[PDB]
Amino acid sequence: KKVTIFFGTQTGTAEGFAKALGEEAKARYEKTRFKIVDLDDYAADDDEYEEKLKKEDVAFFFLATYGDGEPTDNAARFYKWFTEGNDRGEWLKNLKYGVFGLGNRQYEHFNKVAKVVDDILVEQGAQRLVQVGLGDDDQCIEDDFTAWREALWPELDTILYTVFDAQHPYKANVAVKRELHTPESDRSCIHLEFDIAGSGLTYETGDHVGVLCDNLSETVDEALRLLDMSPDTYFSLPFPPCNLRTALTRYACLLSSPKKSALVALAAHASDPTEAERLKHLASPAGKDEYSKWVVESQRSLLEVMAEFPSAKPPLGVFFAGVAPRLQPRFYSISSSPKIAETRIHVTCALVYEKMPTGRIHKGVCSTWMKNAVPYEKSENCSSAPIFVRQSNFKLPSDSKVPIIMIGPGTGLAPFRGFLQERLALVESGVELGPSVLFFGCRNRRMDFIYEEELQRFVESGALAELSVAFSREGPTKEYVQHKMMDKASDIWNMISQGAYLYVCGDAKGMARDVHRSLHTIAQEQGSMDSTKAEGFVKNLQTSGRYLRDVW
Ligand SMILES: Cc1cc2nc3c(=O)[nH]c(=O)nc-3n(C[C@H](O)[C@H](O)[C@H](O)COP(=O)(O)OP(=O)(O)OC[C@H]3O[C@@H](n4cnc5c(N)ncnc54)[C@H](O)[C@@H]3O)c2cc1C
Ligand SMILES: Cc1cc2nc3c(=O)[nH]c(=O)nc-3n(C[C@H](O)[C@H](O)[C@H](O)COP(=O)(O)O)c2cc1C
Repeated sequence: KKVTIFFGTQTGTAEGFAKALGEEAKARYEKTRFKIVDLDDYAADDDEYEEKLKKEDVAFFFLATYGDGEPTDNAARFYKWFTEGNDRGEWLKNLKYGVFGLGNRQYEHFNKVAKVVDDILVEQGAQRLVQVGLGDDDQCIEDDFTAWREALWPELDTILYTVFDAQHPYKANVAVKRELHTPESDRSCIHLEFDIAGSGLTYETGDHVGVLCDNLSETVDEALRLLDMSPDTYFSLPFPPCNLRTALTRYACLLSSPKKSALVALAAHASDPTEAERLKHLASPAGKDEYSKWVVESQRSLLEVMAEFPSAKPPLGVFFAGVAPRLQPRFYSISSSPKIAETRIHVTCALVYEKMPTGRIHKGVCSTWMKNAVPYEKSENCSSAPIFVRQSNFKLPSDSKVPIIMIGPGTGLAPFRGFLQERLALVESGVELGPSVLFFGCRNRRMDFIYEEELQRFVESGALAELSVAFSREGPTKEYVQHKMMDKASDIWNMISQGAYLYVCGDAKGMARDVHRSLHTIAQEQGSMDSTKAEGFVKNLQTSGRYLRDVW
């Protein structure tokens, strides 16, 4: 019998509990083999989650809930596969499980993520070993952990041609690199095309493309200063061996905020006892509000923190394990369709450039690379990058007559450009299209209306029926996609009634929530149902697979 322990965490508490449970369960049942898994590492795509989760015997889930009841970033992909378009009957009958939830009762959606995953698991056949844990952070979450653990043992005691992917990427030339905003814009959105002619690399409309990126050299220089060793230091340690400068450039996530366990790791190698104690304090329960404020809210990079604690000098083995997380690929919603762009993968990338609360100037590692990438046109020598394709569920209905409702302001437009290229190639070939509507949004006609002429052409060909555009900064007044949806509330409801698919893409924190509320509001007023029923209605659309979100 196996035991796998999954975690979804941001600051590291859920991960700490998962390590703790494993260590202690290994004491009790010294024969059975355990495994601690980050949910993002567990599977590359949905097909992989499926093939793996069925082979499970015992599984514990440590899920922390964030912003408006959503999953952490490292579990968002697992969460979407498991809770949306998720009607798969009882396929987990061989599974034994328990889920402890990391939450905070001060929030509207207390332990939402843990509750949702827990309910579905039993609905789909798996067997509860323990009731769902409901730890809240405004009280003592550790105390709820031990109670949950104590509840678990009684039941646990009597139970115990190439594939291109992130490890083998394809090296693609940058064929096209183009600013989508006008010169007047204070921001930037890059249109970029990767050349895949002859590669064997394949993609579908709505898939994602992963791009491997290096830290900027300014970032590496500073990390080199803090570690205080030569750039050419060779070391053991699981990425392939290289010098220190290379490791920092390619495998070290340096600009993210340190998890509590990273603070603990630094503290074990801090020379000054008051620095060791302060780091430990910041990692401890007593230092929780300090951690939340000084680290998480201020968005302090690892490099800032290490600078504040000059005596923390971790060995390279510790630094590349528990201090600096692995540098991740960045994913982009492919903004082309294979039927039009057969030999190129199109990308729509917003430049990340922001002043952090500390005054630190953050340049996005990947988007800054794309901003500076050299295309064929200017080329004597173009840029290139290692890429791979990841399948997703953000797909057009098989039946092109089914109505489609697309909501994507800003960069959220990306995969819809792919939706429209695909529909365009369909309609040029005789296939009939059903109704279509796109809610788009930007700041200003004279700055921000990306792909404006292509959108005109899509209306012009019948790939898209109507285009609605919301302008947030053209003068005194301010409109958003929420307001345009409300104006067309009746049309939207009628489309849902006729079986429409709903798609939302773009900003997760702001837009997606407001768009979500509007659907509930539309369902209540156009559907003549109270608030509770409409939430039932909207949730039904999600589990059915007719309300799809690609947000970040
Ligand atoms: C499924 C999916 C699809 C996506 N599709 C697109 C797309 O089509 N187009 C697009 O432009 N992007 C898309 N994204 C987002 C994209 O993958 C990248 O996150 C984005 O490009 C930023 O990458 P970066 O390396 O340039 O910036 P990063 O360096 O990764 O920075 C990202 C953000 O983190 C913030 N940040 C900086 N420091 C901290 C800190 N210490 N603590 C907390 N936060 C901090 C930054 O201000 C910044 O906003 C998608 C993401 C996902 C998951
Ligand atoms: C921005 C933010 C939003 C949060 N939102 C919720 C929430 O909606 N519901 C909830 O129960 N807890 C919420 N919490 C509480 C966290 O789940 C709690 O801090 C948790 O213990 C953190 O887990 P982690 O350290 O593994 O990331 C939120 C915390 C933060 C910082």
